Amino acid sequence: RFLKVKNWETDVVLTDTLHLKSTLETGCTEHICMGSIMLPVRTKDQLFPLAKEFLDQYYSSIKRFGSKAHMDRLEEVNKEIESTSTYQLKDTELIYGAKHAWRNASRCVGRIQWSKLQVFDARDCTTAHGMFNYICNHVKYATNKGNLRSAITIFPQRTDGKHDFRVWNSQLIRYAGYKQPDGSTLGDPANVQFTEICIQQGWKAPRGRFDVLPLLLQANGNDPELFQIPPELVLEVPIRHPKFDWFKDLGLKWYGLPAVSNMLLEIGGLEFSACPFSGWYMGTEIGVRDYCDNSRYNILEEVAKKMDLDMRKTSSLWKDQALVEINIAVLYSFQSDKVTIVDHHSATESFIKHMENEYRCRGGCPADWVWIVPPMSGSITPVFHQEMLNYRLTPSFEYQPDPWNTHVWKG
Amino acid sequence: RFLKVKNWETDVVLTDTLHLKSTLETGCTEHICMGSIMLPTKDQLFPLAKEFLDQYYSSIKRFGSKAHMDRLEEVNKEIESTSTYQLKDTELIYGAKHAWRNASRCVGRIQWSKLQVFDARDCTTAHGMFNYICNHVKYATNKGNLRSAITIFPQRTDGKHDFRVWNSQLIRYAGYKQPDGSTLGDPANVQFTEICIQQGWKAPRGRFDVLPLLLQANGNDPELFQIPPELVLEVPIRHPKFDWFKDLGLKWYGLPAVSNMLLEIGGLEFSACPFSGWYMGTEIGVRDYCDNSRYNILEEVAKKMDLDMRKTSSLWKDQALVEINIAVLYSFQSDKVTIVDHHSATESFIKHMENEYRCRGGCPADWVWIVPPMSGSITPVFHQEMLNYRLTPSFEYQPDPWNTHVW
Ligand code: HEM
Ligand code: HEM
Ligand SMILES: c1cncc(CCCNCCc2ccnc(-n3ccnc3)n2)c1
Ligand SMILES: c1cncc(CCCNCCc2ccnc(-n3ccnc3)n2)c1
Ligand SMILES: C[C@H](O)[C@H](O)[C@H]1CNc2nc(N)[nH]c(=O)c2N1
Ligand SMILES: C[C@H](O)[C@H](O)[C@H]1CNc2nc(N)[nH]c(=O)c2N1
Ligand SMILES: [Zn+2]
Repeated sequence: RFLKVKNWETDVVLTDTLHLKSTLETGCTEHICMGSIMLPVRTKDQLFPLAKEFLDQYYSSIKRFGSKAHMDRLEEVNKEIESTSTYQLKDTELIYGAKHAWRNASRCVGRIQWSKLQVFDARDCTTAHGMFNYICNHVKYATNKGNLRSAITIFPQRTDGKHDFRVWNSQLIRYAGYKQPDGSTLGDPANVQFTEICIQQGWKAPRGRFDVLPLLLQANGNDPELFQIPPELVLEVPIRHPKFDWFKDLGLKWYGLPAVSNMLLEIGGLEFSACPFSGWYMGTEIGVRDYCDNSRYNILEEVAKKMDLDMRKTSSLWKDQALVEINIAVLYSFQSDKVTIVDHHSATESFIKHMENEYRCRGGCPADWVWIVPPMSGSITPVFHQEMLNYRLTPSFEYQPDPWNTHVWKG
Repeated sequence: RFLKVKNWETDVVLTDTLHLKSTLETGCTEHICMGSIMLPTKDQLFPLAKEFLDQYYSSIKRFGSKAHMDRLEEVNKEIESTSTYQLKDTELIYGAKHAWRNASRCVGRIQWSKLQVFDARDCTTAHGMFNYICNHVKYATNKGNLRSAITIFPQRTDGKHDFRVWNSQLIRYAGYKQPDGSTLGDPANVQFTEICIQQGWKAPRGRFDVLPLLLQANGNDPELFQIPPELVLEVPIRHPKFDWFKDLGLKWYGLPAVSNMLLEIGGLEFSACPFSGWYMGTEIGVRDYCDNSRYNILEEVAKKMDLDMRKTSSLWKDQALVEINIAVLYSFQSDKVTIVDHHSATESFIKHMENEYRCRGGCPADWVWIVPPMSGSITPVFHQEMLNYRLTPSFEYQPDPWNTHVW
């Protein structure tokens, strides 16, 4: 079966054969589409086919499919599975695996960079302090004084599901959120529940608007422990505007390193529940969602007042007007401080090219339109006009429950 | 099987049961989602009629009544006899209002029950069609106080006698390809503008020429008619800040009227069913004006605002886009022509969703189309999970007439 997708701005039509290799399910059926839905222990029984499928891919990519090296490896893994009920990836397979999980992440607009990924192997890690050290080295490496480099650190895989390694933070670097008695919120409202856990676990919160959260790290299924990332490793950027000099007085800043720490990496049926990764920001992640979402810092009003916009009628488009200036401020500040950042035009144009390339060389590129299209100025970026097919390939990054809902506390 | 939708801005959860009535197919599978793809006999007929009549009678609280049973019989008899059947006016109105109600891509459905339905099933000729459309235009425009309407021409018989309006909208500007290589007017209409000429139109080769109507009746060859100018309400576009804006020469029309869709009610097919509402500002300002394959005016407006167009990172496209849309809304409001902004419209849709979940058990919605083409995440619908599925009665796409017409 072949499937065609069309760009309605250019008439470019592409054909997808890659989707045939999709094993996992979408959430959709023939009768219902769940394309806008946010969220729609393993036996030796099912593991070897998963291993084999992965190893077949890997050996295909290195042009050694069917080789003695390939056959010996399948044999080796098989034996290790029945002998030990799991198996260990080689370094080469781990690296390939991580790169491909990124490559397959249909919700990531940054995938043109997929092949340049620094993979840190932390599978020898045994304790939380061990985890802290690895994470520090990641932040410092990835930050690179503002010249950001993509990186992932991979802690040991799941065994019985009772010995999981987990980073409890959703991102390595994030600001604290504090619910006040008057019901208002100080800092980032998205982080209120997690900030509370930290305080309870002993964190002394400065109780400000931009407090870098501590790391809460769980190793080997034990209770998580707290660590403060050395401030000198946390690159931040004060936000100012190129024309509005009152903008700096809003007291806004953000961190330079966007690093996701709550996902699960699946490779060959192995489950890596602690696999923090980082790239660099598309400006709208900060300027639109982080600053302007009603349920985040929500600075649209304050910025609008200061701009002297007509805020009496929505049809003045005061919100839209302020939104643009804020996103200009973000891009300006980051570029001025020589911290890597990409605007949503540059990023989406690059993704289209990436995508077209992926159709030629690979037969497809799974992509989630709902997430690929930027949260402002959608139709004046080329991805809006691009039909996309969403499906799930492995290796992949998956969601997993927040560990505070699942953890069995030792005490 | 009982699905939940979450709003991630408000944490509100609604439960969807209505999807368990969906009959038609989505294009998606369990292996692959096609949510962003634009276009994914007597024995056939009676169950279709039955499903419809059942819901119609259920809606009027006479489910399983004698009237219900009788009608069911009567229609069954007619189909068995004539191979087709005819709707009672009451059914027709219901069907059309419900086609709208079920239109998953339409943000304006809170209005769904206030739809003027014009029964034009007695129409026989293209002139007759022209008369009905002018009447529709005048009624719906209403000197700028727009009112929703649909006019419904006779249903398909044997597909040889289809009524079709060839235009995609009752009111659109012409598009001409130049020796220059560039395009004058509306590029989306370049081809249609051609078939107008090839069939007889005397194009004034302007930038904003209201296209003629190309009406096909009873499967016959289609004919041209010029809508009376005084019935086409237009709005000159000015900005409440930039005096230079007027000098761009921009205007748009007030009446947004889709004419190329197929209305399906109880198995019957209405291939000519033009309908109209009123514009959401972004349809004109973002899409019509700023799409590359449309009027593509961003570069010009940017130059006029004197922005640094050297780097994409200055967000000059974004800055211009907002101003343009401010202008669009300003102009319509100034001339008292109904228009709604993306904020109010989406706010209203969220409300309509809450009502539809509460009074009907769901509301099919296509997030890809409901979220506006600008400022997406600062409208509430961005943060709203939506389930998409096809209920009937429905509006469906259908092939462009020139690719099907037996000349
Ligand atoms: C290098 C620059 C990168 C850019 C500009 C970029 C861009 C983005 C953006 C804008 C999102 C949407 C985030 C959201 O709205 O929640 C995203 C999501 C995602 N990215 Fe990237 N990305 C980059 C690097 C990476 C890397 C290095 C990885 C993994 C190795 C990755 C994997 C993912 C995944 C798995 C998601 C989905 C996360 C979720 O579902 O919550 N990206 N990316
Ligand atoms: C009265 C106020 C109305 C508003 C504000 C409104 C809004 C919209 C918008 C913004 C779209 C997207 C169109 C596009 O991007 O191409 C749309 C599409 C649509 N609307 Fe409405 N609409 C209104 C009235 C109506 C009426 C009266 C009907 C039918 C009786 C209707 C049925 C539809 C359908 C079927 C579509 C999808 C058209 C397509 O797929 O090309 N709408 N509407
Ligand atoms: C559900 C509901 N409401 C909100 C959410 C947030 C999803 C988080 N997506 C990841 C966002 C993020 C942050 C930092 N970096 C990156 N990142 C890094 C590389 N690629 C993406 N992504 C989920
Ligand atoms: C599929 C594939 N390639 C291109 C298209 C264009 C879709 C046009 N949709 C209708 C746009 C429109 C115009 C005027 N009025 C209205 N309208 C009126 C009431 N509701 C919507 N919609 C569809
Ligand atoms: C309900 C809807 O799917 C949800 O708000 C999505 C929409 N698109 C998104 N797109 C990105 N990039 N990130 C997001 O968090 C979301 N949220
Ligand atoms: C490929 C994609 O489906 C296409 O660009 C869609 C996106 N969303 C849309 N949304 C609306 N309201 N109207 C459109 O024409 C489109 N086009
Ligand atoms: Zn789908």
